[PDB]
Amino acid sequence: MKLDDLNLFRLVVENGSYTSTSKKTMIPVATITRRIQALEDSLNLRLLNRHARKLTLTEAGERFYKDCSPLLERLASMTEEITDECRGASGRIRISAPSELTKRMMMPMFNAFMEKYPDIHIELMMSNQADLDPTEWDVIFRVGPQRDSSLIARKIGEVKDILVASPQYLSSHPQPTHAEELHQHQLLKGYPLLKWQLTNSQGETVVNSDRGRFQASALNVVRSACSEGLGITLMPDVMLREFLEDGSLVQVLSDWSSNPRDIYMLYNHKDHQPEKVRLFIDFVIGYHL
Amino acid sequence: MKLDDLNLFRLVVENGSYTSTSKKTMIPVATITRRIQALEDSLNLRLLNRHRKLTLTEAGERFYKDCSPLLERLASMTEEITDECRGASGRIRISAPSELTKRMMMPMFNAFMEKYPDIHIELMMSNQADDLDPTEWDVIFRVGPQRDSSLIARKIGEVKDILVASPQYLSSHPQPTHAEELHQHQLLKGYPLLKWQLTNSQGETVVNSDRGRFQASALNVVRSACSEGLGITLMPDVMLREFLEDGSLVQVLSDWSSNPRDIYMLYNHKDHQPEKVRLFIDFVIGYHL
Amino acid sequence: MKLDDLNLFRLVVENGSYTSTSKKTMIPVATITRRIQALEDSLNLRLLNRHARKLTLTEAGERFYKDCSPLLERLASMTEEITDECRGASGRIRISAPSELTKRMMMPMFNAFMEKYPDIHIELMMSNADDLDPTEWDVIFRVGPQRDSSLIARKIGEVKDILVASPQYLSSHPQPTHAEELHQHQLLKGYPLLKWQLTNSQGETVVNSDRGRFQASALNVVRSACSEGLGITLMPDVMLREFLEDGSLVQVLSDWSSNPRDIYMLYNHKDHQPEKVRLFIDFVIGYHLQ
Amino acid sequence: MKLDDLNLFRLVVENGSYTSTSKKTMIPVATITRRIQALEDSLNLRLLNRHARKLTLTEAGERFYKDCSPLLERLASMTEEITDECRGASGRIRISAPSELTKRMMMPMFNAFMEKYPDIHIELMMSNQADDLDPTEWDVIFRVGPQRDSSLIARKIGEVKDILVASPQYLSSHPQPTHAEELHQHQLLKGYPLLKWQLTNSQGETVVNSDRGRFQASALNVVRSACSEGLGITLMPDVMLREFLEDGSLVQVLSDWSSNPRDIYMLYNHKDHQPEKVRLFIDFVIGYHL
Repeated sequence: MKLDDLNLFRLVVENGSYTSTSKKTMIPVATITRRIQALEDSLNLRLLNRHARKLTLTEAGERFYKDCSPLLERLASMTEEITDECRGASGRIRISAPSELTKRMMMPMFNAFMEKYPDIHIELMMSNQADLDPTEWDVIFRVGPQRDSSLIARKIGEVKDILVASPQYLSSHPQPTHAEELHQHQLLKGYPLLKWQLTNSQGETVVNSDRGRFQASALNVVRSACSEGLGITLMPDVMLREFLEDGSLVQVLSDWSSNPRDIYMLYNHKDHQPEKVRLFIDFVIGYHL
Repeated sequence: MKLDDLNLFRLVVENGSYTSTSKKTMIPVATITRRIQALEDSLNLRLLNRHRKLTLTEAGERFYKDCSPLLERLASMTEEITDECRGASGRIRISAPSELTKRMMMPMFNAFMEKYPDIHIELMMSNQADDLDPTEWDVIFRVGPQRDSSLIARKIGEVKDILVASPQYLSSHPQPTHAEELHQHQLLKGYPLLKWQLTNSQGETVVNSDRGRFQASALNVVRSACSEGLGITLMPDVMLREFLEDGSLVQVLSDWSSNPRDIYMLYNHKDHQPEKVRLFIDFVIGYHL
Repeated sequence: MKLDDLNLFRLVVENGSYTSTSKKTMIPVATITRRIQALEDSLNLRLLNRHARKLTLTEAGERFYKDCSPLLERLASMTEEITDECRGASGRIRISAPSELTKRMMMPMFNAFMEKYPDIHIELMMSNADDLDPTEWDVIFRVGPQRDSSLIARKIGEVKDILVASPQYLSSHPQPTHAEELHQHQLLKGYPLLKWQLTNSQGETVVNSDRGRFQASALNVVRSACSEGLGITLMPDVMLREFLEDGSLVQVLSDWSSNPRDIYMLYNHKDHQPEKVRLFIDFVIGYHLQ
Repeated sequence: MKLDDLNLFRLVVENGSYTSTSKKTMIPVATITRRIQALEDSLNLRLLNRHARKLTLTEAGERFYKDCSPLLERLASMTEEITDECRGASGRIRISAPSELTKRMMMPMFNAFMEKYPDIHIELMMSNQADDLDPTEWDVIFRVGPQRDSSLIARKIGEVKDILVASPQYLSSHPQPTHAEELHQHQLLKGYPLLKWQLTNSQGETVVNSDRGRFQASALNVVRSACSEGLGITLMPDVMLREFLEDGSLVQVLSDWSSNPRDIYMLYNHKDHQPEKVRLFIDFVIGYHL
């Protein structure tokens, strides 16, 4: 009344806010705003209290969400169950990937898939660590060690993290020969490489947990700070090729190795996988890197 | 999905055809066509043959088998909730100032409840909010503004704080002429009236900050102490009506006034307000004092 | 600095709100805002984050509280136990009491005390559960058990709760002849008497947890509603006495009885204890009430 | 309280007289006399014989000084110690900035700041939803669009124009759109927050595109790469595009159709009530402007 406005209302409640819902459903905030307002205007009832930060349900809001959500869910669930069996070389694949590395590793592959399959659309959702329920997703990309899960997992690669510094910084601060000396250096750390675990040739492991001169939630900005000679950082070698090439960044502590992090493609057990998802999985497999 | 289109597909299967369904729903046949077509588009699946007796495809039979029952419960369920939620009967949550309510609000509340025996009231009282979160209340009564929300604010009354004492106290204690002489008297003070800021006829403003012989977190007990001739207090005019009229308490320093305090009513626009709350709001508005 | 401003800052933090601190310190929210602002202006540092109704502590705030709080506490405790021994029998007694029954029951006694001991002043706070720092109070009155704590406890009375309604109401609603029939009546309930537990002489107990036609956080406004013939309520007999007297309210199901609620006086053990506090305790123990 | 009068009392004892205390603290002799008496009146006790003409403490006086003065002393040393650390030009600061724009628009500045101040460390967090964050967790907040109002001081540091781009290769097989309305016939690549496209021409006509793109992402970056791969048209900040137009990997289309420009704000509490640590950052940004 309308059912889809009511179902959009359900989504808003589960994601906590309009912006959060927009990011997860890929629906513009302006459209969510409008449809929720239309619903309230049809009911003559305010379902949500909007004053930030927290969105809260009115008495009517609680009543609708409590009673109607279960059925709405079973409906969306039952529909998917049918569309998953039917067809087809068309549709939209919903993908979750780690915020970092997707740009330089995944996108080339994703772009290639959309070229081979112009009728298959992609909704890419990137969240760092993501911690998220697998069932709201067609395919999941994770980095590093995992645990059941029990989803179908396949190693599609691995990333090697190395320590680097600009020559400008190194001329000022003589480079360390032991990982323990890092405490005497300006360190630059970006998520999720905040806790450095390094092992050398003698089987000696040192763990650096310093907060660093510069700590960021993403690695690109840290990489930048490093180029400007603000200290030493730990970064995926794949992000360093260009700078190692031109020598603006140089590797340090080469005897000290950080354990390579495996790249995984995860997906749900179905026995009935939609053609769109089957096509995607097999494409990623045959793809290199 | 849309769900409303899936629901339309249901009514169509029930009624027997577009025209049949168009007559019962007043939905233009061409509309039903467009919307059923957009549904088959989203699914990339043909649900029924639009070519003359309408027949459901294997996918059509599937969708109607599983979804129709849920669509139906949901349809009646949403009907029931709205009927109750915007109905006149039901419980109402109200916040009012403690200590001033019994004398001012209760007659208004009692009258309301008598007029509307099916509307029930839950009344929380506080001297401290102000602070409390509005999303938990249908209507809020407070002293002074605001501060500051989207809540519609209506000034429905005012209180005038006056100084009183018993004939007995004034027998052994010479009545004060100037408010500065309050320093030589036994003062009875109660929250929220602790800092006495008194202005007289000539514009002279004196402030009494003395802790006072007796201090309570509520005025009503400070009132009894005053009747026992224990000293002078500052209290709302309405709480003193009878005692002033029976002689128990006599007013002093009548020319020394504090700033009047307005009583406001707070609520969200009646537009999207349940009939329960609308009736209470209007009743209060149509009420004297 | 001022040091009193700092101490107030501490008091605010420990309560975790401006409003809360206002009713607890007998200082208006406005004066509190003024002084906290003064403190931050003299420091040129922001201690609290206010705009957010949560009221958080900033880096500087966290630091000032952590390091100065212990000294402030010891200081306030020290100047207390110095003016305790050197002074007397004058001074102020901080008293905690229930909002429910104080006015009707304690005030006559409290008034009599202040009349007998003019130089002894009283700071009285009615409790909603603080809950509940004993060392902040000179004397504490509560209703019911137990708690129990390390406090010294004297039972000084009790209250019996009865069911009443106006003749007007009973005229159109014949009084109930069994506790169970309350489910069929308009009920008016006030804190802390929302859950009615009634017992007859035959051992039978019935519990009424109905939300009620009218539910309030205090009993006085409920009494008012009951007088307008709005229904049946459960209330301390001491608050109903003169209304039973004039027949404006009438008891029903005296057949059934609610558990009497004990009234206690609680105080921290100390020797020799401040003279002002001995006088009060002694006065109460020998005082005639219900 | 008043702790400050008690503290003044302490000073007097240590100085030996009102006048030597006035000379020390610059507080007028009449003021000292008035505040000491005011203290004595709140205690109803005498601490001093000011007429003695030679410092003489009462029994209460000796008691208060001996037990309290040491506490006051540590309190003064401590508040001075703490305000000294908050006025230090070092320490860590928490900064929040926009997901996509920080790298392009603000990192050069942050880098420059850290070079200038090696003892000030930066904790940087990027997010898409500037309204969903708690301002009390951050020293400085950079965000797109005006602040969901708070007590923060706001400062516009820049802005971004969102333009439409495609790769030359995409245009090889897809003739360029000459009207924003023709976008429905093209492949669109969209990324939050730019999902609903609202475009206005030089005549004030506004067209809105809410189509679901063949590719949609939670961030604009990966959208750019898809555009470079020739997968369609996208709407993106010019600051994220300029260098790709310049290297020839992208071209602008429908340039006469402008999108509502978005301002970059810098939010902070109050430069005065801020620890030197954070004030140096705010002033650095303000004058930078290089």
